[PDB]
Amino acid sequence: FHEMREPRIEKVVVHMGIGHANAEDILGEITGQMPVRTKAKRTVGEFDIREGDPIGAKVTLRDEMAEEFLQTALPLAELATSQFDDTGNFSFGLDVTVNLVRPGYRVAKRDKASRSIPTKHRLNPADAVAFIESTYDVEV
Amino acid sequence: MHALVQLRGEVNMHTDIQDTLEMLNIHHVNHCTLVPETDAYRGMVAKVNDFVAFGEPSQETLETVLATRAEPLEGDADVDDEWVAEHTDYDDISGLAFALLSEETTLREQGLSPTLRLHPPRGGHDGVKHPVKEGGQLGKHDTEGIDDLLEAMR
Amino acid sequence: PSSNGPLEGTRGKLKNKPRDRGTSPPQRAVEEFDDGEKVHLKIDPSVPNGRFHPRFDGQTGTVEGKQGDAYKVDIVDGGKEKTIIVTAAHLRRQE
Amino acid sequence: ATGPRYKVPMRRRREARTDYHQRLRLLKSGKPRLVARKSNKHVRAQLVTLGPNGDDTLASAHSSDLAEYGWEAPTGNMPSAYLTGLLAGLRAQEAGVEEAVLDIGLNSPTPGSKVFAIQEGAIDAGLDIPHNDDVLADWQRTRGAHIAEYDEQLEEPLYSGDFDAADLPEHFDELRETLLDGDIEL
Amino acid sequence: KPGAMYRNSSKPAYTRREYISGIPGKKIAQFDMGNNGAGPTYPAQVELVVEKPVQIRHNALEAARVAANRYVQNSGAAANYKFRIRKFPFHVIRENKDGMRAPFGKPVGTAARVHGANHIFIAWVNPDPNVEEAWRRAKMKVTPTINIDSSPAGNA
RNA sequence: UUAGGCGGCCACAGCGGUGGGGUUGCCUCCCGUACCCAUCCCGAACACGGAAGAUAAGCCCACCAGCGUUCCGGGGAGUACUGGAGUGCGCGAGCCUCUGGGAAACCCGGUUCGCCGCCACC
RNA sequence: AGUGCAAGAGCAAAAGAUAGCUUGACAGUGUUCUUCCCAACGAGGAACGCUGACGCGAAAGCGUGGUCUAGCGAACCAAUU
RNA sequence: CCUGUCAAACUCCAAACUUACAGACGCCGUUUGACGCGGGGAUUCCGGUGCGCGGGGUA
Ligand SMILES: [Cl-]
Ligand SMILES: [Cl-]
Ligand SMILES: [Mg+2]
Ligand SMILES: [Mg+2]
Ligand SMILES: [Mg+2]
Ligand SMILES: [Mg+2]
Ligand SMILES: [Mg+2]
Ligand SMILES: [Mg+2]
Ligand SMILES: [Mg+2]
Ligand SMILES: [Mg+2]
Ligand SMILES: [Mg+2]
Ligand code: NA
Ligand code: NA
Ligand code: NA
Ligand code: NA
Ligand code: NA
Ligand code: NA
Repeated sequence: FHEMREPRIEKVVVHMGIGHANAEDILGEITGQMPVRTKAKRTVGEFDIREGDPIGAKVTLRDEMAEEFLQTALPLAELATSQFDDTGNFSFGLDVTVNLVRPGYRVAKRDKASRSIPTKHRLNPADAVAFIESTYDVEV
Repeated sequence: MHALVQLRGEVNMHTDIQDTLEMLNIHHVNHCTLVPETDAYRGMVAKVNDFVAFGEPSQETLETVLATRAEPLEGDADVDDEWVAEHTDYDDISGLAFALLSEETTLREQGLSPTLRLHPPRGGHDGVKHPVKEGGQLGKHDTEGIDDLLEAMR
Repeated sequence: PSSNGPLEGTRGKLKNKPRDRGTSPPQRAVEEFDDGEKVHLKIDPSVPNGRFHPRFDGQTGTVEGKQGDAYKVDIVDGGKEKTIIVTAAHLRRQE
Repeated sequence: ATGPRYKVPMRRRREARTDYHQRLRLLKSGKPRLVARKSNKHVRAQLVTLGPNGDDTLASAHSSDLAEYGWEAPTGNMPSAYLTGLLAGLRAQEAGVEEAVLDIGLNSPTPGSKVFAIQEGAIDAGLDIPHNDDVLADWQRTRGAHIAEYDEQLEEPLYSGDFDAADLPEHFDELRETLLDGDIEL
Repeated sequence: KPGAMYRNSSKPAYTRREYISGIPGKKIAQFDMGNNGAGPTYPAQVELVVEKPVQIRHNALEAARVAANRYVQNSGAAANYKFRIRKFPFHVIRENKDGMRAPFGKPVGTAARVHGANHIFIAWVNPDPNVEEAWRRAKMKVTPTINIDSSPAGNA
């Protein structure tokens, strides 16, 4: 049963929501791989009328690249609880989000015969805290 | 098998009704024809239900009427037993009458005019403004009902 | 009518019941008919192409040759004879 | 689901199996289709036609029943796919089938992929299929050379026991050679 | 203007406000009278039943409703009863006020369409039918002849 | 069809939920990036290569009706509406009788948790 | 939601969004429907072909302008290929 | 949750009925030649009323 039910990290998105950049450089080092531009939608008063336009960058770290980052990210954070997803995720911080899920997620992310993951097989806020808490730190 | 008799005139009656009457070989008031009970024929007498008087006649009456108002596809000839015998598959009026009623043959099939040109009802009918159930002479009749009318117009 | 365009008064006939909405199955858009076959004309609201004038919706014509992938169906409008260029998607076998 | 007015996709779209828009375009040629399908461990090649109650498969080949002719290596690889393509191709010929169009299902038209492999095989088998040579693999990768060289950076066998240690793109030749003459079910 | 001008149901239904503008407001003050705080927990329930399909101008409704409720003050401003006029003046009405040229009229009011036998008014009362009198005064101001009907009440 | 591929009808098949199933035909998750191929950044996906592990997802199998949907009994209802007819009624609006058709809402009880085709396969 | 604009209608592995590439809004000639139900009538419009030249795609295939129904004009004279 | 009402430019429903094609019966046509085709000559393009269904209008 378990082993195929026990949590794991799938991507750690680190984005810098600026309003217009030179910031990419730091993101590249703090993680280790090129950033991506963040165009925006809708015309707004914050002199942000431009639809297609660079207004920040993000980086989606997978596997080791994610751990080796969190192994310093997490330390710089305190928070826990309430600040967790109903799906077992959590965003802290510059932002750094951690997407968490169990082993058979590809079923939902592949092309052929894809399927939504059942509510039972989904990760709960609680089941999430435990997994991470159990890896160099404390909850609440 | 039902006995049809037009009781109302052509003036003002829908065309499609009048044509139906005509396909049923009736072209004049008081003219009567004999129609088999089939879906196709039922639809037609229903459409015609309001200007006619129909119903299943008694063997006897059919016989009276056949004898009195039947005619050869052409000519004056009186359709009497002999005529029937010497011209039709049957031996006498009654044998023909029975065949018609049991819908085994038709007037045409036996060389006779599809139309029984009846005479005005002696004593007058019950009116052409109301159906039977309303004291009128229109619509479907009881066998005793059809007989009375037919015999009155014998 | 207030206007005389082809789609005048076709709100009903060229509209789908909510559930029959969205792209139709290909199986009937590929159906093959032979010259001689009686077919019923009915535009598929989902299928843009291969249409015919809305006025013929409801006709039952006879397939007589084709033009391109499109079929040529002969019908009789009122008492007039006409040839209708329609694709399978908008046709059905009679009987 | 929600209401009377709610629109539920076609079953085969719910399952995310059949791309109908792509199916219409295919069917347009009016020819038989060369269904090229894969699995983590195998590869299947069907020759489907259009029928009254649903498609009709006239000829087929599974990478599994490939061993039935002397295949002793994996079946979820380049050479594997090709031969199955060719194998289905031949049974196709036998069937009296001469031409078809390549349906690759929800797969990607990536160059040198196994589905083009399947096509390349069904083509050589005698089937006439609209195609484009430079979207096919360079033969060598079809024989399984890429895998032989990958086992050159050995230190540990690429094949858990299986057959051989340095693998055999030649075993490939041997088999193709075989299918190109006589034998049962072809 | 006279009721004779709009009392019949001979025009099509004209109720779409999305295509009509300048609709006079309804003179009808309230549709729930008496103790609306409580629910139909009364022994007796009489109803004013209209006897012929007609159109009833919000003018008539208000005048018919006031006359009865205003009268139902034989029971006290905060008496124990609940009065209800279940119809609302939906049908918009016009007038052609040029002669017959471009005569589609201009919205002048609204009227509620009542079919014969529907109950336009419903009152709830304990064995204290002063209501039966409040209605002899109500169908006194509406076009149709009416039937004052009693439902739950075998306390005769 | 002890798990597959292509489909037709396109919810009777949707939504939600329970139980069961794999040293193997198998499908998957899964493991892994030298290649073909790939991410405006990530072998996530795509593509390729592969079996250390797993039946927890998916999937297949058996089942539940609470919602959505399909059809049926009984009631509503031969009611509403209506094709044909009337020297029937009504001040009139309109109604009635005869004849041929005939509903919707809703309630109560059943049904429905897909059916079928081709191919492949202990 | 979006799809340029009235209103009604179509569209979700798209008919919408992004990216890239491209100019088929190509030359020629037809069939049919419409304009004008039925039922004659021009310009115009549309759908569906064919010939020729192209664009894109692995390919089936899609492109006879913009999802569909408005955005159009005889002879005479002029200018232009 | 409870409770009170509507729609020519609403529709989860849904008639009667109108209508395309086919078969059956009926009627009609093959010396009264129908169905159809070609051509000569018109007249006609002020209509009205009853009933049913309407739209406008206090009527
Ligand atoms: Cl057309
Ligand atoms: Cl596949
Ligand atoms: Mg004679
Ligand atoms: Mg006398
Ligand atoms: Mg009399
Ligand atoms: Mg309409
Ligand atoms: Mg399980
Ligand atoms: Mg177009
Ligand atoms: Mg001039
Ligand atoms: Mg010029
Ligand atoms: Mg009509
Ligand atoms: Na559709
Ligand atoms: Na004037
Ligand atoms: Na009164
Ligand atoms: Na960019
Ligand atoms: Na499983
Ligand atoms: Na033209």
